[PDB]
Amino acid sequence: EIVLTQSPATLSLSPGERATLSCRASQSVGTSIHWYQQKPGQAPRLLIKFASESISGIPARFSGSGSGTDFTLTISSLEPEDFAVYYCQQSNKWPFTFGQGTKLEIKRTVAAPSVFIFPPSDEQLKSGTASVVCLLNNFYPREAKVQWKVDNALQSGNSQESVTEQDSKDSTYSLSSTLTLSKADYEKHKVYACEVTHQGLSSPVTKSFNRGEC
Amino acid sequence: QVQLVQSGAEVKKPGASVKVSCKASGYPFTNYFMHWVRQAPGQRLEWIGRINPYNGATSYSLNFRDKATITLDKSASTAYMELSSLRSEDTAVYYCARSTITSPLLDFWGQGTLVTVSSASTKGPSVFPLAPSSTAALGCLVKDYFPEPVTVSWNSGALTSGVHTFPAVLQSSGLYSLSSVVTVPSSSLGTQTYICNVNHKPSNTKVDKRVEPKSC
Amino acid sequence: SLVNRKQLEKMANVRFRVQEDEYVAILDALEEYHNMSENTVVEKYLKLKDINSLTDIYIDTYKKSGRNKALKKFKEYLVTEVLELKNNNLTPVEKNLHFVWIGGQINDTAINYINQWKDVNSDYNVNVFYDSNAFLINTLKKTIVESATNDTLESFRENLNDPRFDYNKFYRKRMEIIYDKQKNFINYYKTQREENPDLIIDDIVKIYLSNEYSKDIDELNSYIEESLNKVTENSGNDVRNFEEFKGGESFKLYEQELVERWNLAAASDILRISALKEVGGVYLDVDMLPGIQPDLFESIEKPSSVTVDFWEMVKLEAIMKYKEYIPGYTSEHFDMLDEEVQSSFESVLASKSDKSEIFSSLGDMEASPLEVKIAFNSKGIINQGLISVKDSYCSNLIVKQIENRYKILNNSLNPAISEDNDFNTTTNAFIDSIMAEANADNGRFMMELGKYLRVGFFPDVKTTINLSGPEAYAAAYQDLLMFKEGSMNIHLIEADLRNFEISKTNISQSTEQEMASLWSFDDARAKA
Repeated sequence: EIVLTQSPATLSLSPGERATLSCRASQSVGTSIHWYQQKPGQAPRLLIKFASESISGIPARFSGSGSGTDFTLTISSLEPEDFAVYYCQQSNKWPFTFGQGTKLEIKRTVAAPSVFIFPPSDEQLKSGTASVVCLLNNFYPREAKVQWKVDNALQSGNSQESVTEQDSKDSTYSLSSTLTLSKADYEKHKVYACEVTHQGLSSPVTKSFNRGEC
Repeated sequence: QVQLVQSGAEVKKPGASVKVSCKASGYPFTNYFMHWVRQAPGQRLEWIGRINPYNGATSYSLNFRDKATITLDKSASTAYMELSSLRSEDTAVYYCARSTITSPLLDFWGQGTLVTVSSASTKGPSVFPLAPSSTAALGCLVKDYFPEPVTVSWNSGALTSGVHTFPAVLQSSGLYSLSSVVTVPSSSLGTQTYICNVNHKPSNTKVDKRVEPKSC
Repeated sequence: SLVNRKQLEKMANVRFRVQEDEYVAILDALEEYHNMSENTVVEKYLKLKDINSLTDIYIDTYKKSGRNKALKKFKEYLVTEVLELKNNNLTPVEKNLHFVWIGGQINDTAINYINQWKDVNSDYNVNVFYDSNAFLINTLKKTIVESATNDTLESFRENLNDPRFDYNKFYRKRMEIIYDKQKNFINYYKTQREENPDLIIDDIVKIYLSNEYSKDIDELNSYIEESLNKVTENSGNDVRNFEEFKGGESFKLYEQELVERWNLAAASDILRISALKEVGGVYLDVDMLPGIQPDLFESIEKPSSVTVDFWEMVKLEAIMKYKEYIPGYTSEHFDMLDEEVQSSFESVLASKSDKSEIFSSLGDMEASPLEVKIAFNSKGIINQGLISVKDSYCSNLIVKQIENRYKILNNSLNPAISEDNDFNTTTNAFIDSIMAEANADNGRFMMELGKYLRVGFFPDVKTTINLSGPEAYAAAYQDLLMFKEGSMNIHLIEADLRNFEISKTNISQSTEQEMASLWSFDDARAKA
């Protein structure tokens, strides 16, 4: 089995900068390396075949080079449409393998998130469980820490997160963490807090409420 | 021109089997090998195997040598892809791609087909509010539904700037759940008129429930 | 063009010498040769033959003559003229691909190879020659050799598990049994033909196997029906419908190897050339593939120390690995190349999408009415590939060579088999007969016949090469270039035989089925 290790996993660059993606092979594959581009929701598209040969309909800014174990994909000037995932496969030995890929992300300035917390619905409150949502709206970079606190006691294992793809207009992200718990557990603790830490925040933001009222 | 049209999304329980199709048109079908590739959610591409026209010569990957079986209907210029002992970890997208040679030089791909493997049964999504206010943000919570996907949209798309329909999360119960949020400046010409016209095809569900600041 | 009469007169002019009758005969023949501008190619050669005959006469009559040097040089001019007459007067080749599979069911491998020629030569008519009367010769030969093996193992059963019973002593003791079982079938066959001439070979074989070896006829009839159906679907051509071949004096030689000797290979050597003579076209062994496009791998330089067969096998192994025209093909040799050089082959084949870009087509070929082109390898000529127009002169010489060579064989073999003696006495009586008739000019040919009875049942026996194989083609070529017939001692060098070479662009010879079917006879196993 030929393992192909691509590096870096994530690459943050701005349009007009030079992108250089690596693909390492556990043993020599000659020059039988191909590169594929995949945007979310679409099928892969072939960029370079056999390390360096050009493909029809692929702009010139994409080029490839390599031989043996080390192979490079270079994008001279990044266009906005070039930010996506890039995979390398070897074709010289069976079984044929792909790399894990390289996600090419647009790099922008640090944007702090807008933290919002939402209590459960009356419809859901009576229908078994209860959902508490915490929204982190339009922020960058992608890394963020959400922590649920109940009566000053943290929580874990009873929450799940979800992150959007990088926005097309402002290049920001958004995270929604949901604290799922039964109506019983919900009706035996007072304060429900969401603590958000992020590079754009001077200190962790803590949006919270008490058992839904005003 | 050249097209690879694949079967529709499939949903089977563990143990069952499924056959995905891949009809090729626009080029001499007998000149290109038909390859198959898997892609589990958030993982790398995995070569499943290949079949060539003019003969049933097939070559599979080591991992799929037992689970997959590739056949073709040369008369119709299609390729079939059968999976047997379906496991939950087989949930993925399945692409068919053409290649001029044995080894995978996949120059043209298909749209892919999503095969979902789980014990859960078809169920429609239950929507719940998400509309506090004290700029302010409000949304919905499309919870508990199976299988994927759902098409959440806001008021048919009048004001869509700022919408964020998060990807679905898979719960321990086997059902999916997501949320859809919006950012609005509260005090403006949009006091109300905010609905979540959610849609779910596998279950035939199209609920547009409206919600707004809670009552005190 | 050839030197004219006046030039040859000035060439051999010797003052104070009489104009000999044998000399004027040469000048008369040459002068009238240069007036045959309208005759056929063959007639032009038959004239140069006489000119050479007369020149040989003069030189032998006047050994100390001062004209000899000029006439010995004039002889060389005649050979040059034949080759120019060959390479300048060309007629279209009958677009026919001739394959042969006789004595058994056609193999799936052979059909696959054949289809590769069809796909790139839709203008060529294919003929897979089979014998509708003899589909059981293979099973018969296998039934007797297998039974002869067990009988040899019954004896020596005490010492087969230990040394002192090498593969040399095993094949010897087994052959004397095969000869008795083989001699017995021929007697039954010969007696069944005079008693019931309406029977075919398959009728005699399937009843012979049902009595002496307990074979099921219902299974044999279904094997014939299956073998006939399979070959008729693939451009099958029945030899029993080949009237010209079946009436000529070379058909008994075909049935001699088919029925008596079970040497299907030898029967094919006899059949292929007669077909090429009567119809014309191209003969090809079933393990030959079309030529590769010359400009396909032009950019991948061949290594320095490897052989041509290596590189040709690499090219085919690469084509089959990545295009899979023949699935399951080997890669023993492609796997010996650097990973980067492998990528070069892979790359070029990735830029090709159609087979016409890989394999070339024979197309419009043309050859001389005198010549028969033959394939070449590192060992010399080989009759696995042949190109000839209808009724070419060499094809007739080749047929005459084989017919004449079997007479010398059967002239010493028949008086030895007519006596109901064992294998050892027959062999010794057969070898004593060849050395008596052996004259100091056909020695090498007679030295290869002493093994005739052991062909097909022994390792490293190459008597077919001398009877109907390439050796008879080399002699035919010598007959042409020497203006004679009945050559037995080959003195042609490689340069001479290259005038009849098939271009490497028209045949891919180093295939897997060919490099696996050849001789590899250190396979002393001993069974279990």
